[PDB]
Amino acid sequence: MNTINIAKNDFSDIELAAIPFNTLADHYGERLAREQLALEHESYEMGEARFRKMFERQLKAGEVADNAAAKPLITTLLPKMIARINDWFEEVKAKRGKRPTAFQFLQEIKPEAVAYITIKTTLACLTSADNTTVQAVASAIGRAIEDEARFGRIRDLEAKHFKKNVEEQLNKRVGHVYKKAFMQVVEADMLSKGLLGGEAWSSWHKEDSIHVGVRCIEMLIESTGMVSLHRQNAGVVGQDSETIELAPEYAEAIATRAGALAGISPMFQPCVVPPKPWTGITGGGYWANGRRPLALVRTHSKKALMRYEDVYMPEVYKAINIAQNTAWKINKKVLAVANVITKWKHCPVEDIPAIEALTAWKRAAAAVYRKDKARKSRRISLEFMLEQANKFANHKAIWFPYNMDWRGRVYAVSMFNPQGNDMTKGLLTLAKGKPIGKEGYYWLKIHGANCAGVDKVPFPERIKFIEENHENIMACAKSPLENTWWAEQDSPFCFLAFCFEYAGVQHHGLSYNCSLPLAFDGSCSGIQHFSAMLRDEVGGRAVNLLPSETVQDIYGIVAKKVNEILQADAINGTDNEVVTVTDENTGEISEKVKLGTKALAGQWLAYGVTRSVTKRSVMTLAYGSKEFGFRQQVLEDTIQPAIDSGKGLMFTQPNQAAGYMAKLIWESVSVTVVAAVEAMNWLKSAAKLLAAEVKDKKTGEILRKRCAVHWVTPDGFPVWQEYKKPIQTRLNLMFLGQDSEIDAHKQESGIAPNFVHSQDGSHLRKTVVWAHEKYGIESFALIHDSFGTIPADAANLFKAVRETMVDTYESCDVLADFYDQFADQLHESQLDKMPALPAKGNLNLRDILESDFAFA
DNA sequence: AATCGAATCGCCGC
RNA sequence: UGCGGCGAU
DNA sequence: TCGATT
Ligand SMILES: O=P(O)(O)OP(=O)(O)OP(=O)(O)OC[C@H]1O[C@@H](n2cnc3c(-c4cccs4)ccnc32)[C@H](O)[C@@H]1O
Ligand SMILES: [Mg+2]
Repeated sequence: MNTINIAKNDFSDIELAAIPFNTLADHYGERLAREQLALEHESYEMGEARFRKMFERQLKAGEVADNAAAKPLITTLLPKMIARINDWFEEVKAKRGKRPTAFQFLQEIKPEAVAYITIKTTLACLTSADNTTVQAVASAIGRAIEDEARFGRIRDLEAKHFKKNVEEQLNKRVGHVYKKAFMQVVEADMLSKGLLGGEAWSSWHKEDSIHVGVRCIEMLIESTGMVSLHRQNAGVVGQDSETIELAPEYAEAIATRAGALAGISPMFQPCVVPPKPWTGITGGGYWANGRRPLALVRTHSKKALMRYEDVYMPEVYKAINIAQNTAWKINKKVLAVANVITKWKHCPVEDIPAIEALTAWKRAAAAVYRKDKARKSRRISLEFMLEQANKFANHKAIWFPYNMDWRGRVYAVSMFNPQGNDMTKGLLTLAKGKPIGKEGYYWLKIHGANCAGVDKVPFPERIKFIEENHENIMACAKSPLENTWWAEQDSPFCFLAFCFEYAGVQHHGLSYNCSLPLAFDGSCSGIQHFSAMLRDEVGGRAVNLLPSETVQDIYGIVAKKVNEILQADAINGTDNEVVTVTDENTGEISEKVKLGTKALAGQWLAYGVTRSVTKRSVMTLAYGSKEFGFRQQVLEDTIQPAIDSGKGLMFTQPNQAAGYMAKLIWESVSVTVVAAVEAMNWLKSAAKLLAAEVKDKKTGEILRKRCAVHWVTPDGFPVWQEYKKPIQTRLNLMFLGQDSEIDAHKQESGIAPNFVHSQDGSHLRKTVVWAHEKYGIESFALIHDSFGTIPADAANLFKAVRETMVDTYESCDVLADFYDQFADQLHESQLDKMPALPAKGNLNLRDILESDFAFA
């Protein structure tokens, strides 16, 4: 209940410690040392305040058991509670005579749930309610017990399949009362169908709700010493009451843990000196010896991190330190614009003045509810980014530490960082610029065209777009508030940043010093990498790996292929037929028309199929999506928005149209990018064979335990895949739910997306070192697929990102290297089942050097 | 037989 | 952890 | 749709 302040004797260490001060004062001076270490002192200070504010509000709301400081307390006490409730059940059954009142109520709820609801509600009542009476907390236990018994029978009983239809809207409800009002209208709806056996709940009375709680409190006192019984004015019939007090030893446990956790989570701020170079696993980035040291790899387990101690990966270490050394500064010009517009609009860009009815009304209401929370969540992120940009505005330069995820993608550590949204990217620019020159001016206009959404057109048409709109750009630069043209663009704040740089070149000529980050973003890198490994000519051209006519739109190509089979099916497709299907719950066979492919093609041609229908399906292919996943997508992306808007009259049966759409998209994407589909199948089959435990059926004994998946990337960064699952988990309807084996399903669902994400991270890192050593590039803007630098270095980074990818896949067969990692661990019975390596195609990688639109 | 499930990271909230 | 929402890729 | 889990 009362937590020590860490800052008084412990946060003072990081400012006074001589070794962190000296090692950083040696590099950059004593005065910057006191500023940087005070900034990190503030970083832990605001983080401590975040934990205390959350804990105080959780204490008031009764959600203290949901806080992480109470969690290890719950883990130890609660096995004792389930055994004590299970032992008392057998005691009463052995005893003759009438049962206690609480006995019949207790059996309706699962034994481990009885354990939970008592502890949390006793914690909730002892930390917030100000009433320590036994009677008041027993009724709170029993009322929450009657909740899980009455509405948990929907989840447990013959509605479990139907509960899978009501669970997500229950999860979308925020607050226990809102989750309650939804469960009441659900329960009445199901009773109208006889789904609960027609048995309506008889509400427990107030005397019954106390008896379940009283038996539950004293059963916690028998099992655990958490909670202690006291009597006041005993022997007086008018004033005899019993109170309940939380045990002091358990109070100090959560208080020490809450204090320990508060010093462990700091709010990461940018660095006013260049960040600490990484020499090992830990201690990089920020300079102080803090309570939470930065890890080079963000891992879930410490053991997965300590696997990185011995690996010699010098090129990985060099690339992270080069990215850290990139000097950034706040764009003051766009900050002046952003500081005034956000006062007037909740979102600066959202609203600019410019020239089944039962179910559809619920869906419209759910959109307004989702839009309302989306608005408040979007705004609070904006106010933090603006206050960070205002805080570091006056500094001549700021820096961002970098580390990596377990796949090797590199991320900035500060909460305000250049891998953020458009406004945050707009507020940030590089600090060390050079005179722009003719070539830099060319790429500055190309970057300006990309910010406007003119990325689908060749480079000369991008230049002509800028020069045609020359007067609009200078009008926006001179007065951004008077001309809202820049805000109507695809990347508005980043476009406004281009406008200021474009105006300065017009004012100061080609000698103008420009430090804007000019971003080159790969089109679809997962397919781009996959087509490079297996030499896919057709797939590579679709993702602009080949020098092409125009920019190749893979979404348009798939939509074009879809429209080919659509027109073929409208002529020679199947006719409609009548099929019989039954709901399992209703148990009644009904006859409905199954539309043939000729009718479904006519529906889709009437709607008009463009790249928008095929867009989301192509992106999710690298994440493992297939035909079934596309059906949900095209229903919610295209069919349902059409239906609500007055269109969708062609989609008489929307699920049959969506499934037909999903089949056509999958047939189109599989023949467009064949190496992508083939490679993710081969990786999935590999993780399949390793993640199985191989037992002979007769002996029932393992011949090969469950095996993780490990590969090393061309950079030299090792990566293991170690998806593990807990054995037991427990979930309540109105209350929050709270070694181990390998999750075989997660190993396959993740192997292909993580392998290709590990491939782009190496390519990003190898690009960074190649651009820094072969060319003179010192400033890098990196977002996974995006490569940014100053305009004077833009042409060289254009070459370096191509040169690294050609040099990588000409030197390494990463799939063959992947095979040599796991071939020894394969069981002998699994060897015949393994698919062979996919066949290499006729693609020449040297054409990537001549490809304009790969960008990567 | 019956059933189940169709990428990573960060912030905020419960 | 889980769930809700936001953002990045 | 589609094979793997349970
Ligand atoms: O609209 P078009 O311009 O015509 O076509 P696209 O340029 O291809 O798409 P767009 O919407 O404009 O945003 C593209 C820009 O944001 C990045 N980006 C946006 N969304 C994603 C996603 C997914 C979102 C939902 C499921 S997965 C996954 C990886 N990267 C993404 C892109 O990496 C690019 O940088
Ligand atoms: Mg776009």
